[PDB]
Amino acid sequence: MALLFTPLELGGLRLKNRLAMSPMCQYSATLEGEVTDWHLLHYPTRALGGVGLILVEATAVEPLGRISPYDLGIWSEDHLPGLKELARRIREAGAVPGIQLAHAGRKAGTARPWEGGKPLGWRVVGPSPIPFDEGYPVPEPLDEAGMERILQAFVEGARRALRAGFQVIELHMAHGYLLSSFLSPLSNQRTDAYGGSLENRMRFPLQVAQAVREVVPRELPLFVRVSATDWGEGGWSLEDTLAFARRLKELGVDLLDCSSGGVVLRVRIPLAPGFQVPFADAVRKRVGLRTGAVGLITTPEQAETLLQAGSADLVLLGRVLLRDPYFPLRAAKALGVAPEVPPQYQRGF
Amino acid sequence: MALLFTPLELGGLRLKNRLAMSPMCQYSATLEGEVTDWHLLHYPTRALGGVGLILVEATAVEPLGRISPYDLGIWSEDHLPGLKELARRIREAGAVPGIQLAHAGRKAGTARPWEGGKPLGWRVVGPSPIPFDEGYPVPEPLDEAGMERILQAFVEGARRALRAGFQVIELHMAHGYLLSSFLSPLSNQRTDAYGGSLENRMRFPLQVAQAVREVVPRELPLFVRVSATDWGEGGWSLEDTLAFARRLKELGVDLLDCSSGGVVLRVRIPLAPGFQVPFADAVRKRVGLRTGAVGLITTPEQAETLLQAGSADLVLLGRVLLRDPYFPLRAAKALGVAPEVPPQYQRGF
Amino acid sequence: MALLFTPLELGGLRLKNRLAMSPMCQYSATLEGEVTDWHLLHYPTRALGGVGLILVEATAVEPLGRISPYDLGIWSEDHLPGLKELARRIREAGAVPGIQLAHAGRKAGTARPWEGGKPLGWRVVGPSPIPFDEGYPVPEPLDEAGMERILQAFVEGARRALRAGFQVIELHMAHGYLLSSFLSPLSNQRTDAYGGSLENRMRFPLQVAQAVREVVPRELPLFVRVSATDWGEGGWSLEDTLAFARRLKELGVDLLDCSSGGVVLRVRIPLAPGFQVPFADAVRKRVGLRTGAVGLITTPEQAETLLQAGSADLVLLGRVLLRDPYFPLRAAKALGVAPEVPPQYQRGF
Amino acid sequence: MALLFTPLELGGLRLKNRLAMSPMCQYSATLEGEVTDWHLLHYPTRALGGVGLILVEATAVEPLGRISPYDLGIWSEDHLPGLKELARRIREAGAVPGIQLAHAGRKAGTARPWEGGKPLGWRVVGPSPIPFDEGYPVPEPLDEAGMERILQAFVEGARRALRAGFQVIELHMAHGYLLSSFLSPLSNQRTDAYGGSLENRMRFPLQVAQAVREVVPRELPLFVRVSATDWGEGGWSLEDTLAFARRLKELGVDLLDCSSGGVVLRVRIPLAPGFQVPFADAVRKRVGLRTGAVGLITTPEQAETLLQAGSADLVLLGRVLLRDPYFPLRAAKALGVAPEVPPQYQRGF
Ligand SMILES: Cc1cc2nc3c(=O)[nH]c(=O)nc-3n(C[C@H](O)[C@H](O)[C@H](O)COP(=O)(O)O)c2cc1C
Ligand SMILES: Cc1cc2nc3c(=O)[nH]c(=O)nc-3n(C[C@H](O)[C@H](O)[C@H](O)COP(=O)(O)O)c2cc1C
Ligand SMILES: Cc1cc2nc3c(=O)[nH]c(=O)nc-3n(C[C@H](O)[C@H](O)[C@H](O)COP(=O)(O)O)c2cc1C
Ligand SMILES: Cc1cc2nc3c(=O)[nH]c(=O)nc-3n(C[C@H](O)[C@H](O)[C@H](O)COP(=O)(O)O)c2cc1C
Repeated sequence: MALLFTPLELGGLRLKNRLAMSPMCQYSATLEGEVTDWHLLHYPTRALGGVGLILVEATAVEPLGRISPYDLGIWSEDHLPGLKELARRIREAGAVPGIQLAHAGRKAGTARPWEGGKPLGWRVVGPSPIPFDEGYPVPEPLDEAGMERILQAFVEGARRALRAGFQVIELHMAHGYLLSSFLSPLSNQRTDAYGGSLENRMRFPLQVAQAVREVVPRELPLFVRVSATDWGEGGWSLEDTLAFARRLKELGVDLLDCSSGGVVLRVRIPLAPGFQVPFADAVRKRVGLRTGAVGLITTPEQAETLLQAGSADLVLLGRVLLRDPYFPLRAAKALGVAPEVPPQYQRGF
Repeated sequence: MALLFTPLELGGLRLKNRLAMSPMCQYSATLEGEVTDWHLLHYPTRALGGVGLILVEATAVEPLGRISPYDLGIWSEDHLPGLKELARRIREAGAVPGIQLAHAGRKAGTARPWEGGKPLGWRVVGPSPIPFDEGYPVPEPLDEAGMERILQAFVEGARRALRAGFQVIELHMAHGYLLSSFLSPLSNQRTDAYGGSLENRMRFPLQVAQAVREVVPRELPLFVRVSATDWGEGGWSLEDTLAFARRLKELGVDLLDCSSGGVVLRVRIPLAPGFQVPFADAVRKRVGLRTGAVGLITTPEQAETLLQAGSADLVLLGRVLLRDPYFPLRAAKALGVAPEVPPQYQRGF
Repeated sequence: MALLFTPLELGGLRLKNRLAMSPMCQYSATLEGEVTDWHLLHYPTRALGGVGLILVEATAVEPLGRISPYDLGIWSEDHLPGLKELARRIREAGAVPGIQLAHAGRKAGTARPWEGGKPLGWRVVGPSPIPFDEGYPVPEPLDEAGMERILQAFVEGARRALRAGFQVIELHMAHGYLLSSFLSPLSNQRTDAYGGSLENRMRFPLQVAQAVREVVPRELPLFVRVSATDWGEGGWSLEDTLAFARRLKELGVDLLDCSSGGVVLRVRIPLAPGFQVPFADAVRKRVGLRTGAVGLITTPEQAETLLQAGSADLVLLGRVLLRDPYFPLRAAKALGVAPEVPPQYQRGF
Repeated sequence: MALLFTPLELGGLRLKNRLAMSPMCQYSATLEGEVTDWHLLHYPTRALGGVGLILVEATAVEPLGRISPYDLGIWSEDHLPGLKELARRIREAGAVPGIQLAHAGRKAGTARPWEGGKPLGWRVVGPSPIPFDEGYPVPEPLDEAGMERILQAFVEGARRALRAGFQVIELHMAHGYLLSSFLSPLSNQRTDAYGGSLENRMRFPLQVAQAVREVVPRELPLFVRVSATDWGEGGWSLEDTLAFARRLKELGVDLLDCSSGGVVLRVRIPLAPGFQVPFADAVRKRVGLRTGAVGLITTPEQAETLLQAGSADLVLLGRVLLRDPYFPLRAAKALGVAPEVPPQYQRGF
């Protein structure tokens, strides 16, 4: 009896446990956005490490939607060989391969975090002409053709992702990037049908979700990651998230990946173990939409407990899998579950 | 920001953190129910260990309500000097002293667990003439005068506890003992006003809660511990617990301590970390009564997460404090919280 | 097969395991040096925690030999009732009671560490008129009658300790206190028979060891604690410790407790797990005298390994038992050894 | 101050820390002994995991010297491309690549451990016609031409290893395989110059060591792994190991890797944390030959402690790196050492 290691039915899939690798940018792609040797070592290692699902890092649906010049990309058919080999190796190592589709919006074009992370001066786009912070380029507000172009890029990115062998698609609608910035009034001050009211701010994000859902068969889960709150005064709140989650549920979205923050910088975030679990909890229990919990989950007993409480269906792990890629194998034993480990390693367990 | 070590306002008290020592029978009293040297070492150790609240083990309100011949008792003024010294030493070591008033019902009169735990053949009482299991005496069904006698014993037990300096009173209405056995239909098959319907099965337990609430001033929390489910087919369920909780809330009970099981033996209990947290979560969120979570909570991150999720207001620890009495001190440091340790020990932290 | 939990024959005793509580000043005695309620809780807690031996903190053989005005003392028959109760409670909780006899020398008369730790200006004594550091009183150099007086105080302290029921006696000859300061040339610049050469600097410490050995029966181990090095240029070194150890062995000392430092302040101490184990290892293997290892031992595997290596016969734990008094109970389980825990606690293991 | 993470000078190299990956057969080579995708994921993962040195698994110097049909081989120039890519990837991931050269001797030709491990009936060779156990083929005793052939195979294997880019060579002279079986009298009952006396039994093993040393430049360390004891009555003992180690030292061997057992089955091995550390300790301190310690080392504090004690120069880790490949990165932090982690992972530390 450990829910953490009990299969999870999502869409038409059965994940072998409730542990997923959270998407984590590695900033190690080529300038063309191609998979490199780094990702082919990085991701299969965690697959052997025991997660039932790996969500590959934010992958830009167009070059202007990248965070860094070394982000993975999926805007071109020439990304398919590298991406396909990535999903193959993840699957061969025992995990279901998924990928997060993303568009950095007004936060596009920054240096690698360990190279300063400074803006590069790209012609970034967003809902309204408001820069992210000091020194960031002023985003060019999108017109209806621009939004349609990016929507089609998300659609083609999903089609490409499926051709590559990925079986879970997450739309990155969080952390102050393009679609997250349309939701929040701190970054969306538009006066047309796509800003102002809650219904208007959700309009373009829900169009993208609907369009992608239509090209992803029901058997393959479609995730949506959101910042359940932007932690800003008068900004996007949990009640807004619940309203947004109800609409995603009606469109056929399979699971809401509940993160927070990122819309603006100078806001206090009450960091603590499980500090975003209440967001996954509220959505799941008040809307009826499956949720993924993420945020300072580092312990087997902690992960099992939030599942026991009904706060989420899926536990996503980020930083603990950077420093302990085999955490799932050893977590099973910690919970009294015989770990399914590679035969080459059975003598180590 | 670690909710686990943020003070908790309960009634007129401020507990210095959200950690409590769960009531744990020691089977080390005298034959007259007196505090001994064992308790005077056992409990202060855990108060120095850093819990904000210590719930002293099940203390019998009448001799026939004891589990073992070596249970703590509170049926006599003769118990007051030892209980007063116990509360003084707990408080001297930094924790708020509390105590669980109990009546073992049809499970009364068994040997110490490490001495066979076999029934002793007492003239035990219960709701219905049904033995707990093979070899147990058949309970004598209580009449209305008998229930009133035990109710008054709970009232006098509470008054005595307060004179002794205890500031939190918990009523043991869980684990198949007297009041638990009235709640569950597996043990209560009465056809009068105190069995059959849910309202009838709650009647005597609620009468006790109200009578005790009347003699416990508002500043001092009144807890009630319940088996949120008995895990038996057609037995006491979470929905029943919610109904029971709404009635306790109206009576002025401060907090529901959510355990499970113990009513009958041959039931499958899905043990796992936090497996009883969903019961505290449901009561808290759907009734609005504060709850205490307990059951295989062993880790600081796990305990912090369930508080961040809103599943409980208080985390109760049992077995982890038997093997690791200073867990709270080291748990603070693990959460980035400067521990408030005895000056004699600062060099160890 | 876990040497850590294999009995240890010392003198006429059998310690039930190779774990001991290292002596740790509590600064909680009365102004007359009496045992208080603090010690009576502090020490039995660790005996229940599973150590086979408890060495009670440095206990001053004369008022002027105290570190603080709140040190334990043993210079009076008036100390016997409290010390006897301390040993009884330690033994009642399963551990052999031992005690460290001490004389603070030129570091005598300082405030409690959490009360500034500043010197109080006592008429302290030492080998040479050299203050420990800025602000400390200049020690009055002892004459032969003065050393004989302190030697007799150590003898009467040992006799008193034995009457109180202590079964292991350790002589504190480390950490810059009186006898340590005679050993080290950084504190001892005498030109008579008790300074200069190594033989001269060992003379008074060895006289004390021999005098105490004479009044401690062979069945009860006599320990000596030493700073195996003072970490100062041209100071007391490991080779000196080996010479000192050979002399202690010939006198009948049972075990050398190998610490370091404390003679002067401005020295670089290479702190790291097990950093003093090489000193216990060298003494044990090159002199053949049993040794106790101490210093940043915090883990069962670490403690078991140094015993498997033959670096020591006894593992002494200090600060880890301040924050985790039940470490030995949980350490047994971690080494595949069924722990022998109080029956009241079996359900926690 | 953590010796575990202080550079180690060996031969002409400087390893960046004192942690090495012990050689661990993966049984995942082709039937031709070629490196496969498994090793190219398995080994670089541990290199990123932080070890300063990786000793690649037992690699057979001739097909008959293999343990399984899926062992790595080095008997052919066609092994060089795969082996060279393996060492390149290890080095690119930050670790020095080394390789263990081996000959299974009378234990050659067994199935994979997770496929029964049963003998296959190969024409195995050994010192004397004594089978390993029931069902094992009777080894054909080597003649002087056969020993010379295997010696030359070790020499050519070393030359090939160096051509491939390996900078540390270990000769596998332990665990009852060919050269280990020449040392022990349980398996060597020869009546010529290569059995009987200690000098005779060491003869062929020392010829191999000398021959390999001559083709490995002094700048590149040459290790020799031995079973310091066979745990058998009248068998190879620690005193024999010391005599053998003195001769290896005079030949120019850089480090003795101290294991145990494997010569025969039915012997009791006192398994415990650090149980082979006393062998590395005795060799290092009584012979003056650098040693590697291995055997149930799982903890940073444990590893640091045996280095502090002078029991070994190098800590080798086996099974802990199968279940926790990034142990070295997290061990550094546990010891107060800023870990050198890949920039992509800095946010996880
Ligand atoms: C290096 C790094 C890269 C990340 N990249 C992404 C990303 O591309 N998309 C995303 O939604 N979240 C990203 N995150 C956030 C994590 O996915 C996760 O939501 C967050 O770090 C909290 O989870 P954790 O505490 O387990 O790490 C990243 C985090 C880190 C540390
Ligand atoms: C030895 C022992 C005695 C206990 N005594 C009581 C008790 O007297 N009253 C009660 O309500 N629960 C009692 N319990 C149950 C615990 O208080 C707690 O609810 C349960 O053990 C689950 O919490 P845990 O996993 O942290 O131990 C006892 C448990 C143990 C192991
Ligand atoms: C509060 C405290 C009091 C101590 N008192 C003594 C003492 O009275 N006599 C002594 O020889 N060592 C004393 N020590 C040193 C310890 O006994 C022990 O040798 C040292 O702390 C290193 O061991 P550890 O790392 O396990 O704590 C004391 C240490 C502390 C932290
Ligand atoms: C799967 C496995 C394969 C091993 N292969 C080898 C080997 O090829 N050569 C060798 O000398 N030791 C081998 N060993 C023994 C280890 O290298 C190591 O000496 C031993 O397991 C004790 O170290 P540990 O407790 O850290 O695992 C192997 C051990 C395991 C579990």
